[PDB]
Amino acid sequence: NPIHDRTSDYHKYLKVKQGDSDLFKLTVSDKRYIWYNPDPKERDSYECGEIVSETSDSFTFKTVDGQDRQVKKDDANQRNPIKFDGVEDMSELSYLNEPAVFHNLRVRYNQDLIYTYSGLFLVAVNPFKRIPIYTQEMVDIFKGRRRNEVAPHIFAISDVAYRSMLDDRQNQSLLITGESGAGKTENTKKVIQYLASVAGRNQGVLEQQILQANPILEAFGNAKTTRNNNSSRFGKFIEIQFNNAGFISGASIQSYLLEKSRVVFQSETERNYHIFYQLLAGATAEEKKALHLAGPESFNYLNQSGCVDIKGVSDSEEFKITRQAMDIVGFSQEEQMSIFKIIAGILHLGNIKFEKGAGEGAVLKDKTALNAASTVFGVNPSVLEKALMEPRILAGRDLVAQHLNVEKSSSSRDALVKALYGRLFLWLVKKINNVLCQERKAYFIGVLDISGFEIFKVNSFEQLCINYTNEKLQQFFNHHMFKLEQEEYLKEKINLDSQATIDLIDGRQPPGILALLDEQSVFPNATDNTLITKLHSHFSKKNAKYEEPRFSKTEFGVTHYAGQVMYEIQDWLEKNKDPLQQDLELCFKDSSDNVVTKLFNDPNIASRAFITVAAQYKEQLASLMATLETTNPHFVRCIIPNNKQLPAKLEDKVVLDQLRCNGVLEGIRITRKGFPNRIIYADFVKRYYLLAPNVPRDAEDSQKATDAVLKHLNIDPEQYRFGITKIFFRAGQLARIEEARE
Ligand SMILES: [Mg+2]
Repeated sequence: NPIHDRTSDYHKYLKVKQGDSDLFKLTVSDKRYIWYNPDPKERDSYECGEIVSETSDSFTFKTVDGQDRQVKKDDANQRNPIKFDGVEDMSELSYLNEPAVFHNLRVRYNQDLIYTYSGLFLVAVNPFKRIPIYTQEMVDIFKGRRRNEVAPHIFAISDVAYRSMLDDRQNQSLLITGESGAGKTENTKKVIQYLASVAGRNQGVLEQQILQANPILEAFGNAKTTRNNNSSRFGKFIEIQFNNAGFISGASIQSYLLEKSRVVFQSETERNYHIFYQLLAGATAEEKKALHLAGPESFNYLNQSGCVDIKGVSDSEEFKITRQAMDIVGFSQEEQMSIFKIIAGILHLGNIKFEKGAGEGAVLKDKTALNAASTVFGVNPSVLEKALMEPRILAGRDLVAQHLNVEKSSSSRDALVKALYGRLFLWLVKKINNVLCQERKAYFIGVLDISGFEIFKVNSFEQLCINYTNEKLQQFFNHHMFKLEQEEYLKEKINLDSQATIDLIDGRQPPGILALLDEQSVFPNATDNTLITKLHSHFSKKNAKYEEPRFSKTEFGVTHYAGQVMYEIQDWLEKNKDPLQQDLELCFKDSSDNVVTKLFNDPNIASRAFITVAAQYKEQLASLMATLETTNPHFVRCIIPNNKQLPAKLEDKVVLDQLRCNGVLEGIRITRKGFPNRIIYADFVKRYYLLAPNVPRDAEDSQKATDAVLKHLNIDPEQYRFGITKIFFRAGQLARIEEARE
């Protein structure tokens, strides 16, 4: 019994190590501390100062160096008594100021305890090393245990959700968000691993197919970035389907915002999508030859970042893994071949060199790349050729071929590549769903694995999109926390800005940012300047959450939940329409490839609806929210410990900033205001009995006993509330209590 076996790995890796004794006395201490900023400039950097004296309204303390400093009781960040160091839930803390929250998290992380609850949230901090807590034996310990009966773990919230589903006969959701590198994907895979074990059968085909879908999507959707070697370049909502009996019966995946741009360009040190590298590494000498493949260095779309390999990863071996997953899900070798051929053609398309200066219109002298690409796509090179540099364009009733220059030509080519790529991804997702997805499903548990708020040096359309989704999600949480808190107070018999940001973005009348973008999108000749001027015109000094910059002519600010975000408007018009020359659709529509034809002939893949990329985004987000609203949700906040991808380096600034953005500190702020500590009567007595010359450690009349102690200590009754089963304490009270003499 691992949970009770102090020698188990359960104990070792998931719990604060327990010694012989539990006795209150052990933690007795005379010292009182405060959390302060040694450098008022650096507000997330604190140090602990021992309070030396006080006055009626201030405290005086001793800094790190022996420097006396003084502070206002009302501004003091008291440090919780040592007993509170390491608790499994931040809600168990008596003083809930920020530094206190950070400290508890750090104490845990220093013992490699990466999971901690904060009220409704599970906080998960990437340790940047592999903790062996996800084995099958680990899976087994969580089975059917209540939140309160086992240590914090992704498995634990996954079991709670599964039991809630079976118990309440209600669909569930797990929202796993945070920064790139935080471990969202990793935890999402633990959730699926867990559910397939606790609810799978014949332990099975279905289960292996479900498990095998990820690997497929990661290869086409993930890439090495400067922040994560296996970054998810798309967001996802996975629906895990169960029958009335609680057995897994299916799955469906919805994908969002794939970064198609990466296909054609990658920043220094970054890589293109894994798959490109997998193919080249792993294709068979005979496959290479038939696909006209070479090394990556020979491909414009793969030889620009300087990086083509990932430390400790075998593209060849992963390829194996990827083809294997495909086999298992059920992709026919033929299908597999066309996939690779599409990957191939894309690489060929990127190798096309456009030349000019004949006229002012582009040409192709060498036609090797083109032929290469046409061959693999199964399209007519001459048609491809014309469609690239001489697309026929509607100007009046006049349908006329325009000779584009090398640039436009190049950009068009890039558009083609992006379309193929995104359409292929979409088709792979549908293919997967077909195999996995249930028409008739009884229940589901869905997992969202998407980033939280994004605030980079440069914020663009995709950033607004993701932050727009995050305002919606933060508002969902806030509505939820609010219902739950009330219920609680109710069961124990104890006595917005979101909307405004949301409206500025998605409002229809008056029109918000996306509506004005859609409007401009209809005018072929609109520009970045017309757009941004229109935005400023409607919101500058007119909408409280918008800000026109003092100098930049190309950006605008939005006050988000997480703070102000500055956006740059370049290419939004283009991003919004995501254009592709009709002649290009025509060309490929004739492909002789059984997969390619689908990318262009199926209106479900080839087209958005004519609705804009913003309108589609807004639509998909609303459906998503509609689905979530039907579930009982569970929130996991994944946090990166620093920006360097290193273990054992938990950076206060880095962390605190995330806690600020993701809603964890707000929640505590709100919680701290009422009765943050709610404890089961017996639990209380068991620990504090010895503070009153009355009480029996054990005692049927636990509430009475509680009242004994309280009374004995002369506690201010405004400080607590007797609930039906727990005693409710205001912030700080419990700390003073812990501090009482036996
Ligand atoms: Mg990820």
